[PDB]
Amino acid sequence: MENDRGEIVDLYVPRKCSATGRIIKAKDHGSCQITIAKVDENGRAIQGENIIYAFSGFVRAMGESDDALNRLAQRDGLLKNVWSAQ
Amino acid sequence: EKEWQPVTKLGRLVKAGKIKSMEEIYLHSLPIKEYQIVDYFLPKLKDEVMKIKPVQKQTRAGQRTRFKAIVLIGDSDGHVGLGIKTSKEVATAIRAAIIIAKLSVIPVRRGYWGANLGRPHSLPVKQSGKCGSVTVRLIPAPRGTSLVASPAVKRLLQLAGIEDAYTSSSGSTKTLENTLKATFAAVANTYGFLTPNLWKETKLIRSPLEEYADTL
Amino acid sequence: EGEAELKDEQAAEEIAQTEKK
Amino acid sequence: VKKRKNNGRNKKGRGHVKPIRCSNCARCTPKDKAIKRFTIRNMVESAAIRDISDASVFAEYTVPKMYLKLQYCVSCAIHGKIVRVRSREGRRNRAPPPRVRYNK
Amino acid sequence: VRTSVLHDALNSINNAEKMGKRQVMIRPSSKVIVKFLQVMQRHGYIGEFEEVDNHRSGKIVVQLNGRLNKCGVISPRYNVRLAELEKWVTKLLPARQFGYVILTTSAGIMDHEEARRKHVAGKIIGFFY
Amino acid sequence: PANLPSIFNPTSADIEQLLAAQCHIGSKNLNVHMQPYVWKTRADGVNIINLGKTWEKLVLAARIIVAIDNPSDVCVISSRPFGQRAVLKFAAHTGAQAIAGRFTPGSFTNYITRSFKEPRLIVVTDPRTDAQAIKEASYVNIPVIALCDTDSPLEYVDVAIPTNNKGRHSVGLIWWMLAREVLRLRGTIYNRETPWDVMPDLYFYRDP
Amino acid sequence: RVRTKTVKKSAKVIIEKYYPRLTLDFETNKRVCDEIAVISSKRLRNKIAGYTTHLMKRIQRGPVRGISFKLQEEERERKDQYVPEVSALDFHQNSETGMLDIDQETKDLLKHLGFDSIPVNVIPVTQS
RNA sequence: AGGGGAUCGAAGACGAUCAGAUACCGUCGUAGUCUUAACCAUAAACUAUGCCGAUUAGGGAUCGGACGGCGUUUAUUUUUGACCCGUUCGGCACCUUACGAUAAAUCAAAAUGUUUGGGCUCCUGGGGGAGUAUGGUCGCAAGGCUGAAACUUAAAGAAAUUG
Ligand SMILES: [Mg+2]
Ligand SMILES: [Mg+2]
Ligand SMILES: [Mg+2]
Ligand SMILES: [Mg+2]
Ligand SMILES: [Mg+2]
Ligand SMILES: [Mg+2]
Ligand SMILES: [Mg+2]
Ligand SMILES: [Mg+2]
Ligand SMILES: [Mg+2]
Ligand SMILES: [Mg+2]
Ligand SMILES: [Mg+2]
Ligand SMILES: [Mg+2]
Ligand SMILES: [Zn+2]
Repeated sequence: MENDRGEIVDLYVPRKCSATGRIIKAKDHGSCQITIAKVDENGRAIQGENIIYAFSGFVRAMGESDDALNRLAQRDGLLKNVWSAQ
Repeated sequence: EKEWQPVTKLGRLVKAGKIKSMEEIYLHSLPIKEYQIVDYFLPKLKDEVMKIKPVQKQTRAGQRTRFKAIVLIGDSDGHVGLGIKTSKEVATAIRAAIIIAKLSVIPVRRGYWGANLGRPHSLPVKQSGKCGSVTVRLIPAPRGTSLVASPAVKRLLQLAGIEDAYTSSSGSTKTLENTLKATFAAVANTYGFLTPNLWKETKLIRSPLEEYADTL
Repeated sequence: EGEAELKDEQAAEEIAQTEKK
Repeated sequence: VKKRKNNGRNKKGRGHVKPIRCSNCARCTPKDKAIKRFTIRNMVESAAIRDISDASVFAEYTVPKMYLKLQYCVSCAIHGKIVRVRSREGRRNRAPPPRVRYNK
Repeated sequence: VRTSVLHDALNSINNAEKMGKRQVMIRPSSKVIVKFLQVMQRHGYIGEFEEVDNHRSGKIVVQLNGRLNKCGVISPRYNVRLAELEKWVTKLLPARQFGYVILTTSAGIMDHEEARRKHVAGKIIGFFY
Repeated sequence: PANLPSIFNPTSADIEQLLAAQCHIGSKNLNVHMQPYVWKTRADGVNIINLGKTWEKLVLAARIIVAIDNPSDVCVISSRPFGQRAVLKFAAHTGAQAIAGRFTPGSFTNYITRSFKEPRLIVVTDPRTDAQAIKEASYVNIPVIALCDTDSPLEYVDVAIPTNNKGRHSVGLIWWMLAREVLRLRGTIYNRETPWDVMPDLYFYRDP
Repeated sequence: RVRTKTVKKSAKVIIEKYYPRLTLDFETNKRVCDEIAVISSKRLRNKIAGYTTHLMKRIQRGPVRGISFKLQEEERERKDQYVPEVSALDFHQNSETGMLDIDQETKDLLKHLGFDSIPVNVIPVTQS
């Protein structure tokens, strides 16, 4: 982002891919958002708090996004012993 | 002519005024398929036709003529787009071409040359694009100089809001239609370059489509 | 013919508009 | 332009191959380029099979077979209607045709 | 035969980053290579790197974190005075605000901006931005 | 266990259900991307999938399902005959639209067709036989969850459920368990231990 | 002698809207169609009655794809709740000896997950 | 220059076809087609794609060597040989795909190039005149290598589309 005197001058600030870090351009169809619910102690789903991930079309097209999602879920404590390095 | 009937969820949301401005649509990268969206947010979009060219096709009697039109739109302050359409009669071609031009409006990123003094005037980086044997490159330039470019692409840069730049072309630039599409791709890639000032992580928020409830 | 239609339409802003004499 | 990726020859890894004589016009073509057909048929036609059977002196008899391997140049190939022109996409299909096993 | 291990290393890094990997392997390792990596690290363009030590030459495994656009090498090592060093930054850098050109001088190899601060010149070996 | 309690471990009865439908049998072909979901390959035989990873991936898919505000935005697709009844019953029990049989290409892109939909999520039985649905999904930014066997394309598929994907019982059982999880995570079932009153064989296929 | 789309569409819509009042007899359908429809031609009315009476001859003997009438749909969703009393997957009743058969590395998989109490018998499989 | 000379067959001589047919078709037929001792050095000599080195995606075949394994077959029989399953090195190739490249046909290289530098050698600059004239050089000769100018022209040419 650019600045002149401490005030924002950019028209807008784009987001970044979680899997690879590339910026998702505008009009880049094929980039999706994944929303994960949050569960309580007795198993019910509390409404309105969720965890958001974004994947770009470039990373989606070759097809490893399923494994990237496994990596992120395991990092954030959503899954158990599903991803590992050989 | 008269008031329009929404067909998509986005159209209903705009009709109810549930979305603020175009930048969140750009942020979430949502497709646009309806030209009343752009002109509801952006009045005073100027349009200007380049030329009209006949196209032939052989038939028993002779040759069948169609007309192809080149149309671009822009607001001179960071929005620009173009459309291409051919039809059996010229007049239909101009009105239909304007629709695609409105549908293809994209935002541009404008940066600084050297020191910053408000109101960015030039490209942030040097960018170039190629479309079938035509390559056009844009280079940031110091404040004060005018646009150094061909008359055809000078209009596109004028309507895109860019104030200072250097231009260079390669390949067979004789195809005016292809040249404009190559310049449009180069300008389209301005937001695609990752400058060091964008390294800060951002927070992801839910899209308006997901968190709003549409009307029946 | 294409040139004829562009002047004839008189509903669009062309790049260059001739001024009669 | 290449009409075929293999140059219509099936020869990669060597420089030369001895030619053969066409079985119809006696032309010379490389062996790997020629079209080869192997044919197995009976000595006598199916209507005559019985006539040989009851004219034999060996009680039950089994007529012998006849085996030939003909090979043609491409010029004689599509004039004898052994093979025919295919479409652009259908050219790159080297599976043998499925012979009819029901015959309506 | 192998004529530039530096070129091999930067080419492998550029290919893996452009294709989105996170780890890279470099077969030959040298002192100039490691000194280049430290310059990249001091600006944050890469992460950890490891040099396994077999007795032949050693190897390198670099950890990538995106954020890197391209890193190339100039094969003929030209001689550049201090006065014309701005020609190169005008030539092969997208903008003056960011980007670095790597030089070799009598005070070790270093980037062009603090090398200008040190008021020293030498030979050019590569660049990255 | 930052974001999951210990009550979500699969019960013995569930694993029983899994191993009773022969859902752990794969094809000769082994995709490279499905290597993590492989226990061992049988000596002189097929690969074997790890059901333990199936349990969490199924729960994660249900957690994806619940995030949609109104159930009518979820769409479920099936083309092969073996999944028509199970998909329709899933649509009836939960809230979701179902597309069974022909897909009528252009459904997600053309706004004048009768079968015009604006879904927020797509669930697919088989990527290979439903490639057209995924291809058109790639144009307008909708995530897809799909059932996959040992050999299967992973093009544009964010979530994959390892399963037989070709058995008669396996497809129905997986669709039934997924529906059960969706209702369990909502307030419909009201309790984890209490059993559901619908019989698993309801999500099956009948010849006539 | 092939019938055009206008008759095809009119015959399908009449059959699905009004199934039971008309039968396989052509004479009855001749008077049924013109009373409940506005048709400008006598021969065209004959065209519709003649083809429409053909459909019920083959519907009477087995259903035909592409045609659905009020009686026909209701049969489907009454029949689709069929469900047995013992599950086909369930084997405690279906198999006389409750214990079932698996292969070796499947038993090893059970060992890994901890569900050892399942009663199964392991048999090796190999041909080579 | 010697030997050999079955079969085909430049040149040649006849028979037909044709308005003509020094050709296509048919019967003969010399040099040649083979070999020994010496010259000649050109081919659509083609993958029309120079040589060395690094990286980049999935698959299944297959030739040579090595390593592991459950079995079958078989012999003065075991270890070896044959068949089967999996891994690896080095080759002649093939199928799908495009994140990539090109004007396109198409390409795992024709990729890592307007964000342009790993090392080395050769060749081309609109079409004709022209691979011609002349000089030099090699060869018994046929010919090879090197190689212009005067003059003339606004188009030749490549890939693909509808007829
Ligand atoms: Mg060889
Ligand atoms: Mg040759
Ligand atoms: Mg003599
Ligand atoms: Mg002699
Ligand atoms: Mg002759
Ligand atoms: Mg003769
Ligand atoms: Mg030559
Ligand atoms: Mg050559
Ligand atoms: Mg060569
Ligand atoms: Mg062995
Ligand atoms: Mg031409
Ligand atoms: Mg041509
Ligand atoms: Zn022939």
